[PDB]
Amino acid sequence: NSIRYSELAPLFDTTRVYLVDNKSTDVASLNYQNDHSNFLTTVIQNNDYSPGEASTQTINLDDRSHWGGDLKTILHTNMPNVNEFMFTNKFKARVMVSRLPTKDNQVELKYEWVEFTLPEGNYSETMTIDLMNNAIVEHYLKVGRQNGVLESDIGVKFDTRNFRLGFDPVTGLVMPGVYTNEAFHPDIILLPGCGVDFTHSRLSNLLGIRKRQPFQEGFRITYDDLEGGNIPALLDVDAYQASLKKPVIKPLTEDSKKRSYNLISNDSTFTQYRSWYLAYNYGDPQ
Amino acid sequence: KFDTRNFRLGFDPVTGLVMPGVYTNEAFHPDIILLPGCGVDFTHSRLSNLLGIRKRQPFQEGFRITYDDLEGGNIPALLDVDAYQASLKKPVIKPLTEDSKKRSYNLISNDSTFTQYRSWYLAYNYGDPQTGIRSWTLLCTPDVTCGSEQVYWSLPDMMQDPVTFRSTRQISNFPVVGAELL
Amino acid sequence: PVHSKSFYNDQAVYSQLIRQFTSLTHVFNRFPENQILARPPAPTITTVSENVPALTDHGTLPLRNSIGGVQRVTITDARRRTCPYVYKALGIVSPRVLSSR
Amino acid sequence: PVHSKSFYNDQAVYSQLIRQFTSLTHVFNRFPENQILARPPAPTITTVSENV
Amino acid sequence: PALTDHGTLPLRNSIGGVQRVTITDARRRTCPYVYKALGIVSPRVLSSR
Amino acid sequence: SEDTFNPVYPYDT
Repeated sequence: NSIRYSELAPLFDTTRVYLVDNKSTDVASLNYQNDHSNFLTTVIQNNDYSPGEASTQTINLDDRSHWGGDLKTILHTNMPNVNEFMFTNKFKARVMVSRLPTKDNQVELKYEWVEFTLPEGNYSETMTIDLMNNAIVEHYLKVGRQNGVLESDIGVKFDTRNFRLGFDPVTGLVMPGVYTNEAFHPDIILLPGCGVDFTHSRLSNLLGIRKRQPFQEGFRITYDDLEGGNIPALLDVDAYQASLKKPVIKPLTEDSKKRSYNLISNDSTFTQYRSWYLAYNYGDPQ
Repeated sequence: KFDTRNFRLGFDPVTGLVMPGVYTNEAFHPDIILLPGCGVDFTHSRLSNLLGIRKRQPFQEGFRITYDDLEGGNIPALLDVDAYQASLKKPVIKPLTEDSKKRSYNLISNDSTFTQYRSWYLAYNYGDPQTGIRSWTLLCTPDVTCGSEQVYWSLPDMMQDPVTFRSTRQISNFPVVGAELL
Repeated sequence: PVHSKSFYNDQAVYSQLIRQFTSLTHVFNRFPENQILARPPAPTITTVSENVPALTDHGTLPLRNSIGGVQRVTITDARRRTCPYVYKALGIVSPRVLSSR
Repeated sequence: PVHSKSFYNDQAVYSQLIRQFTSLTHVFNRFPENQILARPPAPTITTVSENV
Repeated sequence: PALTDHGTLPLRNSIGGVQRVTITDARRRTCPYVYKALGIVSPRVLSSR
Repeated sequence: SEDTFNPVYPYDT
């Protein structure tokens, strides 16, 4: 029972060897490249031999018995909500590239996966969602509007509200004429032939969308997989009360500035906007 | 001039000017805007961590960050809004020089779109990640406390000398018995 | 040491209609007309990260036959690599006898 | 690891009279006339789960 | 106001009457912002000679 | 007017 300090005088059982981070500056010659993650420190602490010293001297422990004490550390980080390190800044998502007229009467539609990038800093779950969509817009303002695709058929859009609370089982349209303004839970709205990649993104968990079997690599979720979750179109309100036969059946096609909701046909009530929240507890659970 | 907002959210990759005509009013993360030939020293200041700007190698003394080091982060000038809608060729290309009370934004020239205002936030994830500022800095969480510096405790006339510590009488080298976080 | 701080903003939805005025440019809400391409309704109870300096309790760990002068404090991550976001990282060790040979 | 986070919304009852305007459609409050089939008055101190 | 848990620490052969409670900082100096600083010690036998 | 069908949702005014 004696811990040798080489000099001074050995102390008996129950001793303390501190390993602080305030000693890195003094060791100027070892941590001259690494920042607080894998730095070297002097667990000597004599108090008169200047900053760094006693590199050759070792804190002895007897050969007859082995020691083994506690380790009550004190960690403290400052890692942002989004950064290149944790892989939360980038997230892929196949969006429309162009859409012109070629072949005479044909209409070719091209789609290509594009890796997006978010800025370092901004926190809060709502603010991150708005930024994920802000990246979808900046992509359109550099490739989209210059080639062909309109502001209407913009693929990929993250939301939070339930697009089926005002839906009536008879008419088939959202009677309020406006989707209920009240968020419930984040998801991923998609248009024909477009999805979102999350194999190299932890932003999937943030939205609250995990796989029942996370051990399988590949979090691909295209539009073809969201069968049975069509967003019910709105009801023509300015026509329903005006006429008062009744309009009812007639859904809202255009609006202010004129932007078509992309209806599947002239007869049906649903649109080409597949929702994730609606495909969960509203579709077929089998 | 210390700021907090992103001066590139309304920026269009075609015209090269902030289309909204006004920088987006929504803070993201604190930084340090600088003009030609001027910087900020932080060798003897803990206010650097507060802004959320740490060096990847904090063991090297000297947190100098001049204007010459912020290459590739020019703040995109605003768009002349009162001229764009009024004319409606289109103005577009013409950036906003003056404003109310008349104060020039300090444009580098009469042809280009960028100004002489180098931004730190724009030099991080928007510049070149191989030779820019993102090489020696880091976008960390603000943290108001400045840091988690741990104090030391001691009781010389009672507790034995902890392993390598030695006996003396000065308030700058007392035998530490146990360290705690402030 | 990253936590979740539960808040409560009853201003939600009602602050959205006001934030479009606090800010000078509708960046996020570029399509205030379309009922699908609009701005996502601000959900109630906003969660934001908060770096809280932890104070764990690690169990007993055997020591070497001769402790070095210059130790090496490392803090590995999940993918086995450096975490450039460590502000403070110190440790206290109180060795004791376990068993003879 | 599921907890209860005690809050405090003095805006209650008064935010109800405003939320009908923040949202575009009175879904919950479909009967703002009837004094029984109306929308339940928002109670003070809202408790919300927090995974700690 | 914290409430830490410091580990076991050896004592002298004869405790003094007037102790000296010090609270050093990182740069090794006084911290003129201490409002409360007390300590409880519960000594016990470790090993014989 | 039809006669029997109240959306049951104060759409007005």
